[PDB]
Amino acid sequence: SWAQSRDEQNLLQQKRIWESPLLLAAKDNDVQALNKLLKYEDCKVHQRGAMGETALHIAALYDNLEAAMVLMEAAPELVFEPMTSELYEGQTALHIAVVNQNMNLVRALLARRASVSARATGTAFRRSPCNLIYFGEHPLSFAACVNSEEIVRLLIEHGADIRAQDSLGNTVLHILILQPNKTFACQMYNLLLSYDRHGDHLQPLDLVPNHQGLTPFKLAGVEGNTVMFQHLMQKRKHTQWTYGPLTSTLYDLTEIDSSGDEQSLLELIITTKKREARQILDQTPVKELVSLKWKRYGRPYFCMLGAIYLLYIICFTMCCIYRPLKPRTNNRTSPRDNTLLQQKLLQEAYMTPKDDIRLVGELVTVIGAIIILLVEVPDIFRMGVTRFFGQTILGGPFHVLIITYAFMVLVTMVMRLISASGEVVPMSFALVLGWCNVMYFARGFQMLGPFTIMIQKMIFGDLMRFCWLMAVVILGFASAFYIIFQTEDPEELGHFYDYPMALFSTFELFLTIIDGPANYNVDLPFMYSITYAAFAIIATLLMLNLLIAMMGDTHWRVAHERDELWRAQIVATTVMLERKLPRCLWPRSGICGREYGLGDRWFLRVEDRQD
Amino acid sequence: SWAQSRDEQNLLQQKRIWESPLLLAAKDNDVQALNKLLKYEDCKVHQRGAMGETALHIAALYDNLEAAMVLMEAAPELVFEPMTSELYEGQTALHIAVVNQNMNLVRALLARRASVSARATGTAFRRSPCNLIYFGEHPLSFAACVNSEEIVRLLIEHGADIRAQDSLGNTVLHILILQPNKTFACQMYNLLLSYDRHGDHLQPLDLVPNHQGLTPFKLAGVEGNTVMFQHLMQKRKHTQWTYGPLTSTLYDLTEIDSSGDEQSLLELIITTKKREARQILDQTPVKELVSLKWKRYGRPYFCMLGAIYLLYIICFTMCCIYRPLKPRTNNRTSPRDNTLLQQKLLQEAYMTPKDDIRLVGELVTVIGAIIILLVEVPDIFRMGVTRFFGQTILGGPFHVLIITYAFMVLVTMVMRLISASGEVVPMSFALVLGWCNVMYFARGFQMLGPFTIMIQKMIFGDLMRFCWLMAVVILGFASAFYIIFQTEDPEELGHFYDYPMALFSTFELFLTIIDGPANYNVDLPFMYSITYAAFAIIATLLMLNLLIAMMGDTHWRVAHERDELWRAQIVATTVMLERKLPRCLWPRSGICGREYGLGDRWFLRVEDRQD
Ligand SMILES: Cc1cccc([C@H]2CC[C@@H](N3CCN(c4cncc(Br)c4)CC3)CC2)c1
Ligand SMILES: Cc1cccc([C@H]2CC[C@@H](N3CCN(c4cncc(Br)c4)CC3)CC2)c1
Ligand SMILES: Cc1cccc([C@H]2CC[C@@H](N3CCN(c4cncc(Br)c4)CC3)CC2)c1
Ligand SMILES: [Ca+2]
Ligand SMILES: [Ca+2]
Repeated sequence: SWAQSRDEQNLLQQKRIWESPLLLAAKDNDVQALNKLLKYEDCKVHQRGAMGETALHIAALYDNLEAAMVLMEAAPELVFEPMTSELYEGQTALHIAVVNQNMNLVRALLARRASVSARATGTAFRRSPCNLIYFGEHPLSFAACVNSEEIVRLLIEHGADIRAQDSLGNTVLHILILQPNKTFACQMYNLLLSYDRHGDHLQPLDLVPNHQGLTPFKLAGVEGNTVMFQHLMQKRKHTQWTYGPLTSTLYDLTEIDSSGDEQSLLELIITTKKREARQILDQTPVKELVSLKWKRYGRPYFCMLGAIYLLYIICFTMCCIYRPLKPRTNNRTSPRDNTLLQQKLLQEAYMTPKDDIRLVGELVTVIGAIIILLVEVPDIFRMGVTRFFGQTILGGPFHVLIITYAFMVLVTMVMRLISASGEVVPMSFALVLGWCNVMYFARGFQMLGPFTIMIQKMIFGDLMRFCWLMAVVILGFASAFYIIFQTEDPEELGHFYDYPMALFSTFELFLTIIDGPANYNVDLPFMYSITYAAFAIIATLLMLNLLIAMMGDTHWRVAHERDELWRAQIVATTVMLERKLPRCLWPRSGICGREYGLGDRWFLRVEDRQD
Repeated sequence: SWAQSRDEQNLLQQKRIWESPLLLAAKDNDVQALNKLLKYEDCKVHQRGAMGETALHIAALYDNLEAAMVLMEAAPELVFEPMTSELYEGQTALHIAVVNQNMNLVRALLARRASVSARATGTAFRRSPCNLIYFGEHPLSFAACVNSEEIVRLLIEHGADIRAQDSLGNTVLHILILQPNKTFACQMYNLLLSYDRHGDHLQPLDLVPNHQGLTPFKLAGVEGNTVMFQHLMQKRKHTQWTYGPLTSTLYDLTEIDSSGDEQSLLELIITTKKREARQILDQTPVKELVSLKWKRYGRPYFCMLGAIYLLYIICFTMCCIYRPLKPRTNNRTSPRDNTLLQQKLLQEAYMTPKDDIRLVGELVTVIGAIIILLVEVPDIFRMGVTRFFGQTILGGPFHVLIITYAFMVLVTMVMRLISASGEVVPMSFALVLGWCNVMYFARGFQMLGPFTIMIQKMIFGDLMRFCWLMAVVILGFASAFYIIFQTEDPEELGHFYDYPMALFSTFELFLTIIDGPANYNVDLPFMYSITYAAFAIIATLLMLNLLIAMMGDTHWRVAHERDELWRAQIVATTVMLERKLPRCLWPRSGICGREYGLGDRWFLRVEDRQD
């Protein structure tokens, strides 16, 4: 109902044209009608539209210079008045002729002293998918987006300012990144830098960030303008020597690596969501850098990190399988055919030196659980329960399990001091979520790990869209079996003797695991064989065999998507590694300056062949 | 850290340019600065670079003839001095102007008596992937690689030598094979043979091998230059008579078949590893030859070899299934429910004439085991244990099993004289590795054998990349089951009563083989049904059904790779067959000479249609 208020007013805007004789004569070139419209009497001028127009705005909007020339002769005061109502707020007639890419009227409006620095800050211009467009907030910002180059120089010549910024802090050089006509706007970016006369006081007009705090180079990395990124690299690199077909160049490397602050360049590529921008990882100075940093020093620190965790789980699961049990004392099997149990484990009996060996491993796993908590969820000293909602989707899928690995190991610290009955249940999740987590180390380790990016893409969606429709069908038949054996003895075919297990066992026949019941000794009810054969056609010949073919398109449709997603997680491992690991170890890559006459910013180089 | 020492020096090279006034004036055309740089005072010249340059080298490198002309006027002695430091070792300024493909300076350097035969033998030129290039070691070798043809004649005219060789023994005709711009260098190869005036004493400049011992024809077969191979065939063939559309030509056949020595041509194609060169098997004179030699005399010797081995295993397995057992004597089942056994086989009781029939077959299989050893691993008289490491990867995958087939048959020779207890275990591998080996004879035998090249490509990788992630998941749940039935009676659901079998049985449920446990008579523990249903979703509906679709791309992505790999193993069977089989049988193919006026080298012919 939000966008309804736009077009409700927008037809209503046209009503005032049909309502007024001035505005309807303004939409057409009614210069004969406009001649007598203000000469025969002193009719008023400032009658606004439904959303606050002048006829000068309308003559601008419906591309009519001629009546606007008569409107200049009638009343040359309308130019100062902008529009006023909440969508087109502050926009004046200088903007619209620029949007119309010429009207030979910037020759006329500026001659009538067109105010340039007005800020059309209405919400029909803010960067949002509710608008279909984005153009900035200044007339110099507009004409660049439509590239009317001759108009731009005349717009500059009467005192345009390059350094204008918006509420978002962006200047005109941020805007040319955001246009969707990529290469047609690239030569526009070269033109404005030619009109950079000087640095104002500190930076030479390209080094300025926004209110988000990003230079326009880094913003191109955010949106992933692949063509524009290659054009803005050309002043960063520095060719060194050429040898026939040999080319030896020195890339810059000061904007594209972690220098302290959280906004280098590479954190931004992982933390964004746009799939288009992840293809920045195949341009020249970055792909060589990340492959160098992963190979030298990057890979073996990850694996030797992984070797510790593998011994952690072994020291957990051996401490799991040894456990202070006891024979079943003081409690018979007095519930007959209900308790088939023998242990009811001990309470405080560690009086054995072999238990000290277990007392090692229990102490081993509990301290590392605190380490896992205080390295990835540090925001626990605040003690915020609603903070956990900002930790679920903020973080990867493997950034969820290992957190939940900790809580279960916290419970076996909690429970064994309290010594209550329920003990194997938190230990159960503690044991199976542990071993499943080792695929987090199967990210790299060889090229045998873009298998794991495939099973990630399949478990979300393409089995969850099957897990519903299994429960669609199977909740029918299981109750249908539950009725159809309701009159039956349990001691033969105890599959469906009660609904909580009868719901389970029909799920055991959907995946063909259990054999499918038959006695063949006494005669089963004569409606079973009908409805059960109905079950096997739908389940294990239609439904499940569809699913293998269902993967059949979602395995080559995403063929070269898994490989580009495999280059995602290595950078996501590399940047995560450098930020966690300190100095005097992991020497920061590239080659330093100050020794060779270059400067303080570091460098790397790549030698190749033109061919 | 190895290539770091390159670029550490390489920026440091540029520092001496920034450090010295001569070298910085040398990089630019500072002829006014160079005019006073040595006229105002007698400044020294031999100030080398960080890696040993002159300004003449730099003027050559940064394409500046003009200062080099002034450098000739200042001091015409720098040409004799080469570079000196370990990477560009021995390279002089004559090389670099050649790499720059002209400078109008070979007109000047040779006028100043440019030394031609210098050998730039630094390790920035040795054939290695550490270098990005390869160009040989002589100025005549360089200009051919960049094809500056006019320069080459002027380079020859002042006394270039064609017959130069390197440390690798290669001459300039080996070099043109190795360039990656294939057809652009082909006409270069025709030019140098035109400047073959005479044979030196013995060979006419094309018959010379390298230090590896290969003529440049055979080297083209090694690297697989498919276009260049077709150009070097044109002097080997000999057209005979044409009949309208009929064409009758006589190919050469003396360089491409086993003539004694181990380096004919066809051993080289199998023993190399480059996938590009195996596509030499579809040019004209080879594909017809190998198909002729496989069809006539080749195929039936392989199958009649295979028929012997099939009767060998039958005579093994019948000797396997008859075995000197005995009833269980002197040893009761005193470990109760631990020994369910009845035999504890005999020791030295062969007193039966039916055993002589078995004494045939035991003697049959043991002698052939020595035959298998002394035909494929002859290096056992040396008695080298570490030699076995040079026999594993050196040899095919079927060149491993049949070796390990021998050791197990050696153990049943060893064990039955010693008569210890463990007897069925080496016999077990002896029986199953035997029958699996018969796929080695399913290489050819019909076209129903590029199935076996497919299962080879799948068992390495595409199931081994699944065999890890099975053990990832299943080591969790099996311990998780082991906990969750730790308090449970074993006599009902004895699946998980101890961990070494509980590890096995959960592996029995991952491949859906066993039924999946249920009693349905007494009530199982109330956390089992939760975690077990969690198991079947992950295992037998997500993991295993992914794998069928995982083959789904790796069965048509390698579609016309298996057929080209099927032509590999037939040549690998043919060449293996000829080398093992003697003369006075397997008449060596082609048609002999000396009877028709041709000569001593043999020949074959192919008749076809131009169409
Ligand atoms: C994205 C991605 C990528 C790769 C792998 C994963 C894992 C996703 C969740 C993980 N669970 C293991 C055990 N679970 C469970 C344990 N007890 C009870 C219940 Br009910 C469920 C459910 C699944 C398996 C693989 C995820
Ligand atoms: C390249 C290629 C191409 C085609 C065929 C093969 C064979 C590869 C190995 C061979 N083994 C047979 C028995 N094995 C075994 C025997 N006892 C215990 C264990 Br554990 C393992 C493992 C596999 C099967 C086919 C290989
Ligand atoms: C049962 C099962 C199991 C696993 C997989 C499959 C199918 C999956 C993929 C399918 N190709 C996909 C589209 N095609 C194609 C490929 N390149 C270019 C063009 Br044009 C078309 C040919 C067939 C073959 C088998 C089926
Ligand atoms: Ca089955
Ligand atoms: Ca079954």
